[PDB]
Amino acid sequence: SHMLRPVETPTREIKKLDGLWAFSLDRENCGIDQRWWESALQESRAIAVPGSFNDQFADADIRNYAGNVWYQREVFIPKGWAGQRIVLRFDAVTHYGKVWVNNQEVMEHQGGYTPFEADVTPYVIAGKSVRITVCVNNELNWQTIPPGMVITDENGKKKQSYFHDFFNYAGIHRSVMLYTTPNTWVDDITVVTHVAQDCNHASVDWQVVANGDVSVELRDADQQVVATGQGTSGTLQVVNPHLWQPGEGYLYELCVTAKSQTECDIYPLRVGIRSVAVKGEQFLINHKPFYFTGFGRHEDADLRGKGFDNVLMVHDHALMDWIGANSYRTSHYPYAEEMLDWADEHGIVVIDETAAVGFNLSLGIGFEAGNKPKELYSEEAVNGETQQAHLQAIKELIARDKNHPSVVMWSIANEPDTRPQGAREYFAPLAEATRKLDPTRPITCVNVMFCDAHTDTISDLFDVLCLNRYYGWYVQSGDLETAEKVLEKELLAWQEKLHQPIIITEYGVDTLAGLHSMYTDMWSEEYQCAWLDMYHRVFDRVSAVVGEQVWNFADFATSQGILRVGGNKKGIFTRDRKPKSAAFLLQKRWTGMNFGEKPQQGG
Amino acid sequence: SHMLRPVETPTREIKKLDGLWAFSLDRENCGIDQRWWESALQESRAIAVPGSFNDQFADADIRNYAGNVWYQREVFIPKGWAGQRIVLRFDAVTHYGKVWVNNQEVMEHQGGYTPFEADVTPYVIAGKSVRITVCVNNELNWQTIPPGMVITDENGKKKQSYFHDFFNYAGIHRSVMLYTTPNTWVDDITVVTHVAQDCNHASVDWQVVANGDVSVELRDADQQVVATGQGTSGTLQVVNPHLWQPGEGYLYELCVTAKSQTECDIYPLRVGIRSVAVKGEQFLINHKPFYFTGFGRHEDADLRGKGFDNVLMVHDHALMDWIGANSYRTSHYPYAEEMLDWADEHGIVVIDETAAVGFNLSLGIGFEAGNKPKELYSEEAVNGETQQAHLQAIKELIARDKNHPSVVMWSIANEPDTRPQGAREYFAPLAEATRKLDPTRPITCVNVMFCDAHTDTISDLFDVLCLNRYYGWYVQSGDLETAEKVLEKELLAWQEKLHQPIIITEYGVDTLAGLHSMYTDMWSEEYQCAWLDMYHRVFDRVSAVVGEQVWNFADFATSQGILRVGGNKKGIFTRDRKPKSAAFLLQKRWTGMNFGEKPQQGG
Ligand SMILES: COc1cccc(NC(=S)N(CCO)Cc2cc3cc(C)c(C)cc3[nH]c2=O)c1
Ligand SMILES: COc1cccc(NC(=S)N(CCO)Cc2cc3cc(C)c(C)cc3[nH]c2=O)c1
Repeated sequence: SHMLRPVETPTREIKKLDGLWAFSLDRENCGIDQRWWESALQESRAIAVPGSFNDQFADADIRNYAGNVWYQREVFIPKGWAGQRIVLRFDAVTHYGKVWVNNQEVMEHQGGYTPFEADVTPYVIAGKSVRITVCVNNELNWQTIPPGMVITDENGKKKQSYFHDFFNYAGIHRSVMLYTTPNTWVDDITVVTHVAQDCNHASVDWQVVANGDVSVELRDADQQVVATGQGTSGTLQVVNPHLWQPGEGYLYELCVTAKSQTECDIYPLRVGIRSVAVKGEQFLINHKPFYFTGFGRHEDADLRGKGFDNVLMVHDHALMDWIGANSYRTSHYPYAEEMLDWADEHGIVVIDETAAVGFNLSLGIGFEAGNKPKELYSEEAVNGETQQAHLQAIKELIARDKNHPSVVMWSIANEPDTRPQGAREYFAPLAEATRKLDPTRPITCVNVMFCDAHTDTISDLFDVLCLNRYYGWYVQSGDLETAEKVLEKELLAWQEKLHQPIIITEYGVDTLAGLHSMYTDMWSEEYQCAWLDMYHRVFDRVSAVVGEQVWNFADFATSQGILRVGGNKKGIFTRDRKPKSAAFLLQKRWTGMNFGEKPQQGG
Repeated sequence: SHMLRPVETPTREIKKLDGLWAFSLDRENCGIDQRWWESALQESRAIAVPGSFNDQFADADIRNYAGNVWYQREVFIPKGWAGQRIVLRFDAVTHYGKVWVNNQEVMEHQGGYTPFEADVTPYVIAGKSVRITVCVNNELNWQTIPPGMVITDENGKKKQSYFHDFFNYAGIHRSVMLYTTPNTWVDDITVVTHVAQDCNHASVDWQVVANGDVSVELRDADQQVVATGQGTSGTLQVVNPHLWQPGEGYLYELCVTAKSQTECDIYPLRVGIRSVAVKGEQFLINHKPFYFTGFGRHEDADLRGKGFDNVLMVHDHALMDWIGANSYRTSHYPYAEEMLDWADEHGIVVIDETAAVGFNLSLGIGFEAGNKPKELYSEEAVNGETQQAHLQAIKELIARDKNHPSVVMWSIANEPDTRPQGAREYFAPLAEATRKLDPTRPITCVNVMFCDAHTDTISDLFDVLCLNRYYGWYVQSGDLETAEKVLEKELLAWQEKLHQPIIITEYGVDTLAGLHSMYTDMWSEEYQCAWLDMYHRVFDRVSAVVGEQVWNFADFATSQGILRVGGNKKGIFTRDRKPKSAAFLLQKRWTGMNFGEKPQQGG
């Protein structure tokens, strides 16, 4: 369906993020049968929203729980909301939600990183209290967007396994809200900026609408009406403009009016005049040779999970700004939109990514019981549904982020195994369909190191080359000397194979803060520094390398294992954001360069 | 004025603690000259509210700033608020804050820890958008609670100095909000709960109204009307009751209605039926001797400073519940009211404390010779004005917290130097005023160890003896054998001197997580364990000891010096809430006792 980011004019919100809700586990899965949502959850306790449920209670049994949990809370609908449109919206519900307003089932959602909403006017009465009950599921299976497998034990209980690193946080991770609309209402919008050698340029509106006529007006930074359009379906305004750029990120505001003889609906959609596409081995934003810096990130932090948080947000960006990141990627799931609004506002370049992670079964590291399906693409394991579920996941992200100028690229998935058979048959359609959803931006699929330049059957189908590489770490462990060869050899081997522009979307080594070594070896701070030094030395000797993003901005939490010391320790910063000695090395390189500019194959 | 906590009944909030606001320093002190409230702030970066401002940007220069800062933000008055009393309320602005609505100054408050609100209807238009500038100031002086001394070097660069441990974090630490009432509205309520060997009793009630007749009903847990009342400023209700009790804190709800001829107002006040009194050396709750366990805590966490936060609150409360703590003291300043609602609901016992720490010029770190007034109680230093600003701090605190059944006593100050004559001159009238302000709870003043049983001049004026003791650590360093003899001799001296109940409100040692030692000496986890254990042996020998609150729940940021290794490490938990091994020691001692009940002098 249609997603529009709420803002506040002929519409206003009660955020329900007001944190404390009633909470409970349903270890018997008797909750739907016993119709829990008709009265107050019993045996509950306070929980905060937004945040993951897992770590709020310091309890392993809750942390590793799998199945359904219940959220409940009450809330007076504002008196002024008349006969108006009342709309309940969740920015995310991690993995799956079902919603009961008093007794009315109003909503259902699968996907954990994108919004869903419903018109609730008929079971609500403005000026009165209404119960809100949410049922939340955190289970993953094969047609799910990260896939996974729930093993039920003989003894009654579930237990989740899956194929990615990062830990399976679940819950209401983002803002909920009740919001208000006129019965005339904008409900969809799309916008495209074309650029021309940097002198002048044009933007297209298209806009689905609740019944009404659209006056479309584009405003200055200073609110001077410099673009006007008529029509409820389409326009193009060719004004000679001020562009969205990386150092600075200028933005226009396109108000959107939908009219009836009774009503009016007014919408400001921030807009960045920017063009994105690839030319040969170059990446082009406003027809310029960019160079990417920054990291893969996660939504992870002590206590809250992947739960959204303003302070955290403000601090991390301060940190990225300081250290010279111009860009980052939404590692392995759609992030809360606020990050993107900030990126636009601040001109930060974003490779936007779907939750399609862990399609891979070789990854890995198993001393344990094998199964585990034999064929990756099978009706058993990655199947028809799964391509369809996956398709739907790509719609939504694009539905949400097409209008965010900061997004210069889409990412279809991260590290799928492309050595098994259906791997090109699975990936070709979605690659086509992606561009049929948005042809304004290039599209990639992020590449695991064992589908290497001679074995990977999928890369031509995409526009840019996104590599995750560990050459001294998982292989050649500890050996910078031979690691540098393999890496360059393999970067050159990609350059000729595909003659595409190359970005390393993951390069990094586990490092324990405070571990220091005169022998400069694995897990030491010094080693991280030497290893990043080297990867760097090597992108300076390759023309096709136009992007660099460090494995992890900060240490995050993982599934429990032998290869993870209390989590992934590959952060430049610790989880509480204290900088490892490598923050200061990246500091120099990233602020020493010219903005958006590769070195002189040296410096 | 009158302070009631906003809730949603006829009443309605729009949170606006939506926390993205604009922000900047004022280094040359131009802000009030150039009427900054009049135009949108310039050179202004995004900051999260609520939060301390110091830590969100990873910048030492902002962190250590002294002077004025500005928060600015536009908002929408709900169209629905038509005939409405519209109030702008700030839960806290740390130290002083001045507020403009669009070139209309509406407020000013001095105090960093309690709310201030203004009726703003005539400066706002329902359904339009407003600009709100706050000027916040973080400086301390001899008349501020707490006190301090700004030092300006030869260059005019201000530098704050103060006499307490914890870091002077400042900013808007708690929510801001626009909220609604009718022009007939309850603006103050007061409840006193009485009880007699526990079978049934009454609640006196006093109710101040904005223009109306008042009526009153006591609704049950399951919402049934257990009693009724009429009259305005006076009533009393009798009941066969489930008392509010340390374990569980059962709550009735008192329902206040102010009626005009035209307009109507409704206010729910949670009521816990319980009595609190000292009887000799015992502290009685519902007529039963109670024994406190638990912490002095702070408002502190990474990134957000003293900024309030829901996930953090739910997590620390799971921790204290797990560990067996039945109480705490709002060390050092009034805490977020949310903290007290939680206490109310879960039956946590609280010692509520003003921000009056630092009265002492004798807790210096060493050897920066200068230079501080030589007479503590003098016109230069702690003078008639200070005593006024102190009395004010007491009033504001009690006005806020008087109906919180979780509050069982008021602490007026922490570790004042009571040796200098005039200490008694300064505190006697404060002791007196406080009792008059609330006659329903015991009163205390927390005692610093070098004011000892033979030198202290103030403790006879208060009801309960609360001692901060550090034998083995600041004095007799490392020597448990002799620390233990001195602790016991001193506690016995106090018992015989005053025959009051003794709560040790601070005892703890700095412990670096992960420093382990076979010698069981000073900064190791093993010492923290052995030291608390020695303290425990002595408490169980002394019959007037009626409570124990370990000094720190968690490590916290302090100002820099040679005694604080990046903060106070007397934490039981680290700042990121990881348990030190003393956590399991306390857990065993506190969950092993009978709930609320002093041990039998034995294991
Ligand atoms: C199931 O969730 C988990 C749990 C714990 C660890 C991981 N590891 C992950 S995601 N990575 C991918 C790094 O981008 C490390 C990894 C690299 C790797 C490289 C090669 C060349 C081979 C042959 C096998 C490999 N196996 C691996 O595990 C995943
Ligand atoms: C960062 O804020 C700062 C800065 C500088 C110093 C401190 N120190 C603090 S708060 N204390 C805590 C006292 O509860 C240690 C202390 C103990 C003490 C004991 C005796 C028996 C005597 C005679 C003198 C003493 N003086 C002290 O200072 C804190």
